[PDB]
Amino acid sequence: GEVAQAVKEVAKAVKEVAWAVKEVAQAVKG
Amino acid sequence: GEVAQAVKEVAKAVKEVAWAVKEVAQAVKG
Amino acid sequence: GEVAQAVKEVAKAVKEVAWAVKEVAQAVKG
Amino acid sequence: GEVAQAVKEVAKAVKEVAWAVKEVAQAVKG
Amino acid sequence: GEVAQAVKEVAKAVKEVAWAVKEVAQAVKG
Amino acid sequence: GEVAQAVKEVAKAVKEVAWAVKEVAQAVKG
Repeated sequence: GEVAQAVKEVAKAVKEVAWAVKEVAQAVKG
Repeated sequence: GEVAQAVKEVAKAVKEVAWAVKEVAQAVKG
Repeated sequence: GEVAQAVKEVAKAVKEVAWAVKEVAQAVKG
Repeated sequence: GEVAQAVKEVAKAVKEVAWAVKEVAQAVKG
Repeated sequence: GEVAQAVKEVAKAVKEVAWAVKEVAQAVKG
Repeated sequence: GEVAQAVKEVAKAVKEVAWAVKEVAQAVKG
């Protein structure tokens, strides 16, 4: 359980990277 | 099982990063 | 415990990637 | 075994990110 | 212990990605 | 052991991402 919860924290952080990359794409378009 | 399922959630989030990066490439080309 | 703590260190490093990507977006906009 | 196989799926997804970043580099150069 | 040490190697590699992204930001600004 | 070896494969792939990001920085400079 404790290991699985820490791994889920990694998944959440990776999703934050994906959103930041989408921000870059929008800045390039603009 | 519980840990393996959480690791698979990380793999899915990483694929979302890959798609966001492809969106940057398309914005550069456009 | 020790494995979970190492995984949390990965999560923190991933958040640092997200902030660096945000800096790229601001540089492109500027 | 099952945890190791899930971790290998993460490794493959990370390689797909690397290729997408290479596409950005080619788009910038072009 | 062996698994925790390998996870710490991932954290170090992620920090190397963060620095490479900062180099992109500097190149854009320059 | 088997889990640790799979985690080391992830670290190697993350380093490949860092190198690809450096390629982007060089393309921007050029």
